Amino acid sequence: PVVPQEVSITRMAVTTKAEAEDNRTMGRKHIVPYGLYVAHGFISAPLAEKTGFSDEDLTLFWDALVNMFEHDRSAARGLMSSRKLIVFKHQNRLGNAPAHKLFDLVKVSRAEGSSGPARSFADYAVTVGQAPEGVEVKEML
Amino acid sequence: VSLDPARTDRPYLLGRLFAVLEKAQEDAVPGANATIKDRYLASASANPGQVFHMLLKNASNHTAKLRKDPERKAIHYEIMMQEIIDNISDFPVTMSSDEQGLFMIGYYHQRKALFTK
Amino acid sequence: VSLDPARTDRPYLLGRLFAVLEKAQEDAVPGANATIKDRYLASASANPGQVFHMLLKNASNHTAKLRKDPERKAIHYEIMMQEIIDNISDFPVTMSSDEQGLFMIGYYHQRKALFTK
RNA sequence: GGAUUGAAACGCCAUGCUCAGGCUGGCGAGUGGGCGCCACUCUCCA
Repeated sequence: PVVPQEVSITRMAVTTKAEAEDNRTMGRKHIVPYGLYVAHGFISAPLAEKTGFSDEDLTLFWDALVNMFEHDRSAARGLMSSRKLIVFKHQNRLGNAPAHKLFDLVKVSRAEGSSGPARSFADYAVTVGQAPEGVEVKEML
Repeated sequence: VSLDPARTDRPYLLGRLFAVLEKAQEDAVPGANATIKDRYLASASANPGQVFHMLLKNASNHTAKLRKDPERKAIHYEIMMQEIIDNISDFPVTMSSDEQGLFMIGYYHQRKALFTK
Repeated sequence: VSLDPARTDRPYLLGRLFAVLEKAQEDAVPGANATIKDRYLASASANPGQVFHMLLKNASNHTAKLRKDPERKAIHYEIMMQEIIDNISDFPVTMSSDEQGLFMIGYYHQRKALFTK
């Protein structure tokens, strides 16, 4: 669970003809102290055959995933970064196992030093199991 | 007011608490942007156990702000806070869609009662 | 639903202890602008071990002071401290948010009791 | 143990709500204010 927070802002000046006539204006911001996120994705070959999505495009996609956040800095954005990436590759045009079984091999839990509120990646432990014979696991990406 | 001061239903109590908090805050800081309701209504319902303890911090600060002044209502609120909370054994983790509805009811009844002279 | 002398949950005990330190201080020094509550409520709930250690120094000093004068309360308070501090094994460095909620209940519960009489 | 304008009488077979899209760009809670004036532990017994 996450607990959103809100803060207040002053202002030098006035945009409009505010002739009522210090600190002249309020403002708000919304933030998250800390949080860790997960996502899932798929790729299908039969559809790819219909458009031509090829290998070089796949490599460019991997690179985009690795380096997504670096060019995104903004006022409100805060600090964000990516941590892990695991890829499962079946050995034929139609997979060799159900998807849900694969996603279950990845597990996330608290480190030993739980210490109440989490505030860093260090607070967590990540582990990956071993895949069936027909699936190839590469995680070093 | 239709408020029943002896219901003792946990969500009802919670809603009353909420309303009183709101009123206190309102009194503390005239000319505010918005209400407590606006900011934290959702969250409260979602996760009562995580937010109430933060709300009670600000409550204290508001009360402090107030009491120093001749408008020593704010002592009267604190007594209500005492009474309400008294009846509660622990905060819930989660609330059903049903008690969420109940929660609302309590809020409203208390709200009108406060606004009475 | 009211004060339970047998709850024996650490954050409940810490709340009780806080409440009674407040009460003892009150009697110690009349006329103060601000109470220890106003000063330290937030901090105490966030960093138990940090502050609690600190407060007891002053409390010691005070009870030292107060034995000269014939007036007593404070021996009942010194016994109440000594019960709660014997039930508490140790002071956490910090508490989970959900636990900081339970700390508020132990405080309110205890206060009401002391509010009487 | 001939006859209720009666004796018998299916509404039935089957059909995706579908393809996809950022809530975004950014703003000081800040200028300064004495806890002060004065008060006996003091009067006995080898």
